[PDB]
Order: sequence, then C-alpha cells, then structure tokens
Amino acid sequence: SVITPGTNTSNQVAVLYQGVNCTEVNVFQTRAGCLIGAEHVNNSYECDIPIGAGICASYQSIIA
Amino acid sequence: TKCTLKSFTVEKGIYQTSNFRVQPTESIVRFPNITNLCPFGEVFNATRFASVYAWNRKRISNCVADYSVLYNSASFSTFKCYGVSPTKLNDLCFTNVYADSFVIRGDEVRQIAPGQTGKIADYNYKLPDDFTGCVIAWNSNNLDSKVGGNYNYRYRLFRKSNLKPFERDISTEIYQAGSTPCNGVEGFNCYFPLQSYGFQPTNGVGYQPYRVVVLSFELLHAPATVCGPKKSTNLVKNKCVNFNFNGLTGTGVLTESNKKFLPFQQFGRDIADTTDAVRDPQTLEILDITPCSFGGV
Amino acid sequence: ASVYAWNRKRISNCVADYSVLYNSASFSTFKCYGVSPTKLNDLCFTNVYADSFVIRGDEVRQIAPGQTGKIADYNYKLPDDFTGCVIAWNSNNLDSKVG
Amino acid sequence: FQPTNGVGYQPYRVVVLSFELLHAPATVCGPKKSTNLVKNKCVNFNFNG
Amino acid sequence: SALGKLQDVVNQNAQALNTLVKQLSSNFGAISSVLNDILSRLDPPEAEV
Amino acid sequence: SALGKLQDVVNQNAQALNTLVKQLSSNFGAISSVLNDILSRLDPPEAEV
Amino acid sequence: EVQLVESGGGVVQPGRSLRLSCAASGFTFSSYAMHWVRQAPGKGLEWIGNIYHDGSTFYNPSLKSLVTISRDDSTNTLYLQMNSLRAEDTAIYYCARVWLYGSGYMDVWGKGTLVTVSS
Amino acid sequence: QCVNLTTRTQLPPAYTNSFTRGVYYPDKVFRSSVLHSTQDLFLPFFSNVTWFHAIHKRFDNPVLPFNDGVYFASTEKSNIIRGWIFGTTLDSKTQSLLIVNNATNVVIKVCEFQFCNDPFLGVYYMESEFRVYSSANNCTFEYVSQPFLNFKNLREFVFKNIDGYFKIYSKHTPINLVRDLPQGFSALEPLVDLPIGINITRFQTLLALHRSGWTAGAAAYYVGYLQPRTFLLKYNENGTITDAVDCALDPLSE
Ligand SMILES: *[C@@H]1O[C@H](CO)[C@@H](O[C@@H]2O[C@H](CO)[C@@H](O)[C@H](O)[C@H]2NC(C)=O)[C@H](O)[C@H]1NC(C)=O
Ligand SMILES: *[C@@H]1O[C@H](CO)[C@@H](O)[C@H](O)[C@H]1NC(C)=O
Ligand SMILES: *[C@@H]1O[C@H](CO)[C@@H](O)[C@H](O)[C@H]1NC(C)=O
Ligand SMILES: *[C@@H]1O[C@H](CO)[C@@H](O)[C@H](O)[C@H]1NC(C)=O
Ligand SMILES: *[C@@H]1O[C@H](CO)[C@@H](O)[C@H](O)[C@H]1NC(C)=O
Ligand SMILES: *[C@@H]1O[C@H](CO)[C@@H](O)[C@H](O)[C@H]1NC(C)=O
Ligand SMILES: *[C@@H]1O[C@H](CO)[C@@H](O)[C@H](O)[C@H]1NC(C)=O
Ligand SMILES: *[C@@H]1O[C@H](CO)[C@@H](O)[C@H](O)[C@H]1NC(C)=O
Repeated sequence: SVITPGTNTSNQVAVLYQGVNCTEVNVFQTRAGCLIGAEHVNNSYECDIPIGAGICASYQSIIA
Repeated sequence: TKCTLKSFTVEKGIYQTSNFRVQPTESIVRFPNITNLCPFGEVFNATRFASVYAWNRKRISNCVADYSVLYNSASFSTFKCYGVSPTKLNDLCFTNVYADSFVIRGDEVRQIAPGQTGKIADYNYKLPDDFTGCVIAWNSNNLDSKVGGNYNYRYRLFRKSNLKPFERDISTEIYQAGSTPCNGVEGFNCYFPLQSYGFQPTNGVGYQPYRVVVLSFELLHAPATVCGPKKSTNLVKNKCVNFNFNGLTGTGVLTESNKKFLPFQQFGRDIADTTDAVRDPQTLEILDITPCSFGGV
Repeated sequence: ASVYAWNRKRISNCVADYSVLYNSASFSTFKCYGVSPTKLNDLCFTNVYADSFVIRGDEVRQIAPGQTGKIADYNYKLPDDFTGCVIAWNSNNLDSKVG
Repeated sequence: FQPTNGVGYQPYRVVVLSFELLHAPATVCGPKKSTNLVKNKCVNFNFNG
Repeated sequence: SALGKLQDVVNQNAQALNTLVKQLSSNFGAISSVLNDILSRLDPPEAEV
Repeated sequence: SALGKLQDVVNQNAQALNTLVKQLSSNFGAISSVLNDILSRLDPPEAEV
Repeated sequence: EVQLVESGGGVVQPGRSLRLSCAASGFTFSSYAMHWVRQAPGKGLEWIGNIYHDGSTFYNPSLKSLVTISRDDSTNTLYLQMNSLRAEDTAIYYCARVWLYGSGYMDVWGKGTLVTVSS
Repeated sequence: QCVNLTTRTQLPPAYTNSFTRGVYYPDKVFRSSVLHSTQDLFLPFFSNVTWFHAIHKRFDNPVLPFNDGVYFASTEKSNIIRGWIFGTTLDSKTQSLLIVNNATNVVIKVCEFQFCNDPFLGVYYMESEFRVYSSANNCTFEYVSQPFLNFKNLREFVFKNIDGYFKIYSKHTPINLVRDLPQGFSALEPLVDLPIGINITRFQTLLALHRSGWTAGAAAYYVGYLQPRTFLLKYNENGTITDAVDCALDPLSE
C-alpha cells in the first residue's frame, strides 16, 4: 500500500507492507505491517491517513 | 407490451419493451487499389523444397491473394485452417503473411498443427498455441521419390531443448552421449543430429513424401498489405452502413472528422477497443465512425 | 534366445534407471522411435515389455515400424504406432564360435 | 555366425523395450534424483509428488 | 473535500460503468474480443464456440 | 448464549473464509485440483483447458 | 572386419588443393551415409560434410565452397577435395559412417589424418 | 578496403541520466484525451544511459550488445553520425543489417557483409571515403528512402526487433543545451518498420572522419537499453502523447 499526500502538496510517499515483518523485506514495525519512508514520532495527533492498529500517517516529511 | 409483460391486460404506466436500432441500408467495402497478385505459384508449384530442419520462409506482402484457387483445388489432401475459415479467406485483408514450405513423411502431417508433439514439433518446426493460419499438405511421391532412394530431405532427430514457436535451427552441431565428453574418438562416439528420410516410391502410405506449406497471418495491427479479391465500393456519407475496411467489419455512419491523425496513424479506438475512426485506403482520408442511432422504446 | 522364440521379460513394480542403460557403451544401437532418450528418466509407464533375441547384423534394421524384411514379416513384427526404444549390440566376442 | 565374418554377418543381440500407457497404474518410473535439503528459506518443495 | 459523499457515489457509479465498458475488450479465452472479427473469420461450427 | 449475536458474525466470517479455502481443493471437473500436476501431466493445449 | 583408413595428410602451402581419401574395408559401402569431420588442436570437433548413396552432399553452413565430397561405390571409397586453403585449417580429419535405417549414431570411426598448413 | 585507426586516446565511457526520455508510440492507433496503460519494451525513467563522445582525440566505436532493444540519443551538429550496423557475428558467416544516411538518401540493406574492424565514412575539407564492408554476396532486403536527418540537433531513435520486424522510432528536436541531455518529455513517433527477419544481438554506430591523419568532429551519443514494463501514457486533445508514467519506477508512479 502506498501512503501519500496530494500530488499538489508533495511527491513524498511511504510504503506499507501488510502483515510483513521488517526483517523480511525510516523503517518502522507496526502491527499492520512494515512501514518504510515514514518517521515514527512519539507525539499523538488526529488521524489524517489511516494505517491501522492505531497507527496513522500525516504530512508536516511523512510522519507516522 | 402485452408480449413483454406476458399478460393480456396491461396496467397504467410506462414499460420498457425493446431497443430501437436503425438498420444499415447498403454495404460499402473499401480495400486498397493494389492489383498485384501474390506469388502462390512460386511457393506451391516450386520444383524443389527445403528440408524440415531448414524450412523455407517466404514473406508475402503488398499483393492481392486469391485464396479461392487453393481450397477448390483437389490436389491438397490436408487443408486444415486454425483461427480462420478457408471459405472466408477471400473476404479478409491480412498483414505479415508467411509461407513456410518443407517436405515431411506421411504420418507426420498430423504433427503440423498447434499443440502436437513429436520429433518435428519439438526439434524441427514448432507452431504456437495461438497460431492463426492454414496448414496445406499434399502427396508428392511422384516428384520427391527416386527408385534407389531419395536422400535430400532430413530432420533434426534431437535437440537439447524444445524449439520456440517459429524458430529455425539450421545449426548442425555435434552432441554428446553421457558421462564422457566429445573430445575425440577417445570417448563415447558422438551422435549426429540430422537424419535423412528414406523416400522410395514403393513405400506404403504414411512414409511417402508430403509437401507442406504453412500460411501464417497477423490479425489487424499495422496497415494491411495482403488483401483478397473483393472489389472496392464507393463511399457514402452520413448514412448507416455495414462497412468492411481491410477486414474490419462493423456498422455505423461515416462522417467527416477533425481529428489530426499523424501520418503513421490509421484507425482510432475507444475505451471499449471498438474502432471509432478509420483511414480509408486509396484516398487516405480520415472518416469518423459514429454508431447508428439506438435506444430504448 | 532365438528370434522365432524371442524372450519376453515383463518389467513392472520397479524403478527403472534408463541412465545406466543409455550411458552404457557396450550398446552399438540405442535407437528410439516413439519417445526421447533424455526424457526416459522423467516419464512413467505402466509396464515395459523387453523382447530379447539374436539376429544377423544386416537384419537389425528390420526391427522397425514400416520396415519390410524376412525378420519383420516372419520373425518379429512391430506396429506402425510403436512406442519405446530398440537397443542392439555386437556380440562377436561371446556368441560366435570358430566352428 | 563365424568370427571371420565382417560386420553385417556378425551376431547382434537385440532387446526391444515397449512401453504401455493403459489405465493401469504407472508402476515403472524413472530414477528419483534427490537433492540436499535446505531449511528456513522460501523454496519450491517437491516431496513424494 | 466537503462534498465527498456525493462525489464518492458519482465516482463509484462512473467507475462501475467504465469497468463494464472495459470488460468488452477482454476475449475471455477466445481468439478475439470483437464479435465481427469472429463472424467474418470463422465458419459457424467454430464461431459458435 | 448471551453473546450469540457477535459470535454469529465471527463464526460466519471464519466459515466463509474456510469455505473459500476449501474451494481450492475442488477440481471443478478437471483431472486434478493441483495446477502443477496438470502442467506436468499434460501438454499446454489440454493443460490450458 | 570393419576398417576405415585415410590418406592425404601432410604439410602443404595455403591455397593449394588437397584430396583426402577414406577407404572402407570389411563392410558393403551401400546403405550407409558417410561423414567428414575435423577437430583442431585445442578445439572441439567440427562437422564438415555428409554424402549419401544418391550423391546428395550436405555441407556445414559455417564453411562454404571450401570442400567437395565425392563418393565412389565401385571400390568403396570416399574423396574430399579441399580448395583455397586458409591458415586456420590445421586439423585432424576423421571419416565417419552412419546407418541410413536408424538414428544418427556414427558407430565406428577413422583413425584420422593430419593436415598442417604453413607458409 | 579497411583502415585501422591508431590515434585514439584511451578513456572509459561515461554514464548519465535518462530523465523521462525514450517514450515512443506503442501502436498505430489514434487516441485522444485518454490515459492508456500499455505493457511493452520501454526505456526506464531516470535510468543509467551510457555516454560516448567524439571530440578532438576521442572516436567511440565500441562493440555493444543489443539485448531486447536500444534507445539511441544523439547530440549532433555538422552531421557526423551516418548510420548503424546490426547483426550477431558481423561477418560473412551470418546475415547483417546496414543502415546508412549519406549525402543523398537513406539506404537499408540486409546482406552478409564482411565488415571492417573500423567501419567509417569520410568528409574531405565533400564525401569521398566509405570503408564499411569489403563484400556483399547474399542480399535479401533493400530499402531506399528519404533522409532521416554548441550542439544544435537532438536525434532520438528506438530500435526494436520483434517477430522478424525491426521497428525504428524517431524524433528530431531543436535544442540549445551544451553538454548533457535536456530534461523534458518528447514522444518518439514511429519512423519505419523493416521486415528484415534476422537475428540481432550486437550493433555498431557509424561515424564520419574529417580530413584536411584524421580529425573527429564534435558529437556525442547515448545508448540505453529497453526493458519490458508498463507505462501510463496521456493523450491530449490533439492525439499527442504529452506525459508518461513509469509503472514500476517508484511507489508514487505505481
Ligand atoms: C584492423 O585491426 C583488426 C584488429 O587488430 C584486424 O583484424 C585482425 O587482423 C589479423 C590480420 O591477419 C587477423 O589475423 C585477425 O584474425 C583479425 N582479427 C579480427 C577480430 O578480425 C584488421 O585486419 C585490421 N585491418 C587491417 C586493414 O589490417
Ligand atoms: C500449379 O500448376 C497447376 C497446373 O495447371 C495449376 O493448375 C495450379 O493452379 C498451380 N498452382 C498454383 C498455386 O499456381
Ligand atoms: C491507391 O492507394 C494508394 C495508397 O495505398 C494511393 O496512394 C493511390 O492514390 C490509390 N490510387 C487510386 C487510383 O485510388
Ligand atoms: C552508472 O553505471 C556506472 C558503472 O556502470 C556507475 O559507476 C554509476 O554510478 C551509475 N550511475 C547511476 C546513476 O546509477
Ligand atoms: C541469435 O544469436 C545468438 C548468438 O549469435 C544465439 O545465442 C541465439 O540463440 C540466436 N537466436 C536465434 C533466434 O537464432
Ligand atoms: C549513397 O549510397 C547509395 C547506395 O550505396 C549510392 O547509390 C549513392 O551513390 C550514394 N551517394 C553518395 C553521394 O555517395
Ligand atoms: C551465400 O553466398 C555464398 C558465396 O557468395 C554462396 O556460396 C551461398 O550459396 C549463398 N547462400 C545462399 C543461400 O544462396
Ligand atoms: C492542440 O491543437 C490546437 C490547434 O489545432 C492548439 O491550439 C492547441 O494548443 C493544441 N493543444 C496543446 C495542448 O498544445
């Protein structure tokens, strides 16, 4: 799955490999799968792009 | 409405009954004004044919092919066409016609078909699964057999792997036997790939020489160069007609267009892949094709 | 055995190593008419009939589909749709006698 | 058959193998070249058919 | 994106129509996806198939 | 049987997934339910069918 | 018994012709097809030509017009005429025999003849 | 007649970026205001394209593979590049393809040429020197056509060999960039379809010497290789491909 903002805004993307561990493929391990290209932050915001298992992505670079 | 609802009493309302469609008034056939005949006499009636391992391929293009002199000839024992009917061969315009000529024995004629197995199919001449064309084969015992034995036709008995479709192997290479290399006489003696046919006139049917010509076509991609004997009709504007442009059949109204076609470009296709515009042969003009009026009654 | 009373051995319920037979150099003829020698090690068959006999060197070709000869007509005949392989080898050192 | 005869009159031993492909089960099969076993990797396995 | 619910319904209907139109381009294992080509190329016994 | 409404949804989803998996073991009139057996036992014109 | 012997090898100038002979003894020359094969030092075997009882001669597509195969059945012999010799034709030549009513097994082989070309 | 060129200067060939070049029309069908997805032998976007120079002393005529297809770019002024050689062994053993563009016309011949080690044309300071092959014995296809042709001219060609057909696609672009490939998009129109029916695995660029020894005129060319992939092409209201998307380049374009 490809997580992106609008092409009017930016061309940066993140890749979600669903149900795939990160050792079998900015790399973060979620319960949904391995997310590459998103910087994981400890802050909590509203959900902009849903990833799953409580993880959401937003553009501010792409953060998860 | 009574027939549609299957009742003799119809309640008040609106009912969809059928679909009105205007029928075409006359058929217009547009084909190129090329008049050259195709050299089928140089292919079928040739004095000498090559072996099946080194089969002869002749590209036939830019001519009018009269197929009616092929099917109605009673010389051909086998006339099997895959992907096209032989009766309809006169009505169609093809591109990239290929004539593949060779000589094989009698019981291998069944192997000149898509999807057959054997020595000839695997190592000599392979037809694709999606093959469109015609296999023509006839007995040539009275030309290709000599009383002492004819030894001019040879087949590739063995190859390391199976051939690809329409692949020719003229390469004659010495091959090994197993566990010892072909580094001279020292090892296991080296087998030869090419074996000659034993053609004698006293041989029974199934072993006699049969001449095979395989016609291969391509189904309407680039501008067609090989067309049938059909004559060209005049063009009518703004009327529903059933047209045939170089083998492309259909029904529609032919109108003037404002589409700036590039010189290579011939026709146009919609999302459904149905033709929406066409370039007519002989006059090179671009005619838009609009489907005839239809709708719900 | 002789060719009028050729020995028929039935090969069944076993794994057949055709690689040893094909790679054996004693055989002067390993000629197949319905299959490929290199695909013998991959395919499976219900049973194999092995017909063993001794003939003259000029009559070895007569064991062939469509071949007409004295051995073909009167001693051992093959069908036109024959499948399998014919193996033949010289036996001058063993069978032949000076008398 | 004599040792002084040339090739063509020498005795030749012929064994003819004929295959049957009837509705009976295929008891006769080719040899089974087993390779080494590799674990913990995504491989194409063929175990006894 | 205020009016996304209506635009979503319009997009779903248009996309369903586009897919239904696109499905005519598939031959489904036949020699061609065009009926006129089959009717002009083959005799009725195989054109029927 | 207090929470039967949720258990019914869970059972229906699991049973539908299991049925979809079990449909792979059916040959649907073919000689085998395994594609590799068909590709190894038949030539591509009939293996295609 | 079966025997193939060859002659005509030697050290010759390049462009001069050669006639290699393959005499067969012990078997009837008919019903068999005869081959000419060569192998270069340090290189594998390369097939040159075939001739049958009819007189049909088939050559390698790699080398054209250099050789000419001539069969003779009165005295059971086979001749090769080699013309326009190049420097690369230094090789050991072999005469081979296949049976016409079988697969292309080359059976018994000739002992070989040596052709050395030099300037 | 053949001549060895022994005054070359040793230098490795360069590499640069393809950007979004190498897109050609996949078929002969007109399409307008549509987005069409096609799977064909295309040049990948932003790929590593090999760069060869002709400058004085550089004269780059190496032996290059053909593979599945060749994108040939030319930053050309004063007409040094004259044609191409296609084949497998480039001798009389196999059959080879000759494309030349001399001062009068474009000639395509399929013959068994005995090629020279350094095939070339020549300009005297008029063209009076031609050393490409020493013989031509068996010729099957001949085709004489119109002339196809700071660096001022950009020549893009796509050479493909499918089903015995050699497809040549061409585009001519006026440029004013000094050294590298300009960044932009230009769809290559099909130029010619040749029914050659021969095996091609190796190809050669044909250049022209300048005589007043020899001098090499200022020219540069680029060789890229086609791979089977999917593009999403955009057709405008005039039927011209104005933009393209490589489906396997990056996840955004995917
Ligand atoms: C130009 O150079 C090439 C390569 O050095 C020459 O090709 C070689 O020529 C020698 C001379 O007899 C041959 O022995 C080699 O087999 C050739 N090699 C190849 C790969 O062809 C070529 O002859 C030279 N040109 C001239 C006119 O001498
Ligand atoms: C071959 O010759 C016969 C002799 O009349 C003729 O009838 C036949 O049409 C010829 N075949 C072709 C393809 O021209
Ligand atoms: C015949 O067709 C060609 C194009 O194939 C065209 O150039 C020519 O004008 C046409 N001639 C006639 C008389 O229609
Ligand atoms: C292109 O290839 C060369 C070597 O083949 C390599 O050094 C260079 O980094 C490559 N460039 C890119 C952009 O991949
Ligand atoms: C083309 O030539 C190469 C080497 O010259 C060879 O490996 C390849 O198999 C040939 N392909 C065909 C179709 O002849
Ligand atoms: C161009 O090449 C053709 C074909 O070889 C030839 O006929 C013609 O004379 C050449 N023109 C010049 C100016 O060399
Ligand atoms: C190719 O040319 C050579 C020499 O000119 C000739 O011997 C050969 O027969 C030719 N090939 C064919 C198929 O005519
Ligand atoms: C399309 O062509 C018209 C004139 O035919 C031109 O005015 C218009 O700018 C063209 N479209 C584009 C996108 O360039």
